[PDB]
Amino acid sequence: LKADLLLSDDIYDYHFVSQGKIEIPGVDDAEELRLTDTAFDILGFSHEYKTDVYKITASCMHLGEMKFKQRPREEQAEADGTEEGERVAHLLGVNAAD
Amino acid sequence: MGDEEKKEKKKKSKKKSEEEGGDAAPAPPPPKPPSQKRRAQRSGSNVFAMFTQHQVQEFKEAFQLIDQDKDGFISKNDIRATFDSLGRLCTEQELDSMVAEAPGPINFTMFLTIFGDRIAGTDEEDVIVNAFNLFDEGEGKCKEETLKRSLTTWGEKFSQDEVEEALSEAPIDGNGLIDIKKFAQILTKGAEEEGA
Amino acid sequence: MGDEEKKEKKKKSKKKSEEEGGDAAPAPPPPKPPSQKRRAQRSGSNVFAMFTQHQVQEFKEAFQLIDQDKDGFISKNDIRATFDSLGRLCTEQELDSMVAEAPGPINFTMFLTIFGDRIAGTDEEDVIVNAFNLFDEGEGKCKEETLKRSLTTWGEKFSQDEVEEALSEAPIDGNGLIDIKKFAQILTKGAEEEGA
Repeated sequence: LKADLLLSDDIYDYHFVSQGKIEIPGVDDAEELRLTDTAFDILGFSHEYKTDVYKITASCMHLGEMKFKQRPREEQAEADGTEEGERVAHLLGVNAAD
Repeated sequence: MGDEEKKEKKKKSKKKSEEEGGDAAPAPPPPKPPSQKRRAQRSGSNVFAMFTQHQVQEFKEAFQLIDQDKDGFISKNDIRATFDSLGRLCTEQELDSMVAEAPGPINFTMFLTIFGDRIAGTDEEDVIVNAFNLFDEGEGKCKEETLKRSLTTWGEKFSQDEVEEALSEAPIDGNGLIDIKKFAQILTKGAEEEGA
Repeated sequence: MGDEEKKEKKKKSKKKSEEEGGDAAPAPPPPKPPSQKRRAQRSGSNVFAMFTQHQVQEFKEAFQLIDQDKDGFISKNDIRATFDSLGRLCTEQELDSMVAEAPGPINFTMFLTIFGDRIAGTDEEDVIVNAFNLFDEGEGKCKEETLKRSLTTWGEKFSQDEVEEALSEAPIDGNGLIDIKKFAQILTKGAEEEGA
C-alpha cells in the first residue's frame, strides 16, 4: 500500500531541523480501523465500496500531509521527499497543478 | 522524485534555524522542501566566484592550527571540539543551530557557502546594524535613556538582570549609546585576537 | 545530558596530527558544566609575510602530480617518477634523508604540515631589497667599490673566491650596481628544480 499510494518516511526533517510525529498515548494507530471495517460490514458495505470510502478518506489526507512543521517562500505547507499533492489529484481524476 | 535532491540537501540541510529555539523557547520556525530555498533567501548576502587566484590564501595560511580531515574537510564532529578554543559555549538545547550554518559536507565549493553565509548569518548588517542605525535623523547614536524606557515598556516587559549587566557593558561615547559599534566591532578592520 | 558534545568529538583526531605526529599537543577544555570552557581560545596570529605568497600554494594544488598512483600517500617512488618529469633528479639517499625529515607517511596530512611550520631561513623580499635603498645618499646608484670594500672587511669577512664569484653576475651600470635588480637575482620567482 505504501508503495502504490506513494509515501516516503522522513523523520524530523529537512532544512533547518526540528520536531515530529506527534505521538498518541495509549491508543494504537493500527487496530481501531479493523473495529470500524467490521462496523461497515454490518451496515452492508461491500468490499470495493469499503476501499472506495477509504480511498476518498486518504484523498483528504494527501491534500494536507502537513508534516512535521510550516514552510518559507510562501506561507504554505508542502509534503516531504516530494510526491506531495500531485498524489491527491491522481486519486481524483483532475489535473495536479491547479 | 526530488526525494534524492533533498537526500543530498538533507546533509546539506541542516543549514538555517528550525531548532532556532535552543536556550530561549521554541519559536514558530522556518522549515522544509526544495521550493523553499527562495524565502530562506532574505536580505544580507554577497556571492563570489570559485577561483581565488591568491585572494583567499589565508585558508592555506591558517589551516595548520585548525584541521580535521586534511584531504580538505570538516565533518559533523569537529565543531564540538575546535570551536571550544575559538569562542562561545555550546549547550545541548542549541547544538544543531550552534552548528547551524555548517552541518553538511563542506567541500571547497560549500566552503564558499560558509563564506557567503558570513555575509548572510543571522540577519547581518542590512538588518543587524541598520536596526538601530535608522533611529536618529543624522549622524546618530541611540538615545540611551529612551532605550531604557522601551525595554521596560514595549510589549514584552523585560527584567532587571538584563539591564544592569547591559549598563556596565554600555559603550556610551558621550551622552548616548554607541550601538552602531557595539554591533560593528565584530568586523570593521584593525586588531587580531579571538574569532575565527 | 551535558554529554552529546564531548562524546561526539573523539572522531576528529583520526585524520590529522594526533596519530601522525603529536608534537603539537591539544588540550580538551570542558568540565561537566559547559558554559565555563570559554577560556580556551587561540589568540594572536600574523607576524609578517609568513606564508610568502609567491612560494607557498602552487605546491598543494600540485599534490595530484606528486601523488602519482593517486592514493594521497607518496612513496619514494611517487617522488622518483615526478622529478623525472621536471628535469634534474637527485638520488635516493638524497631523497631518503628528505623523507626522513618527515616522521613517516608523506601524505596530504604530513606533507602540508611540515610545509606549514617551516618559515625560517630566507629573508623577506622587502628586507633584502631595502639594503642599498637605505644606503644611497639621495637616489642615484651605489658604487660597487663600497660594496667591495665592506664585504671583504667591515663585518664578517668573505673570501677572495666567495666575493668575486658572487660579484661577477652584476648589472653594473657604469661603476655602480643596479641594486634592486641584483637583489632580484638574489631573490625572486625563478629557480627550479629543488623540492618538493
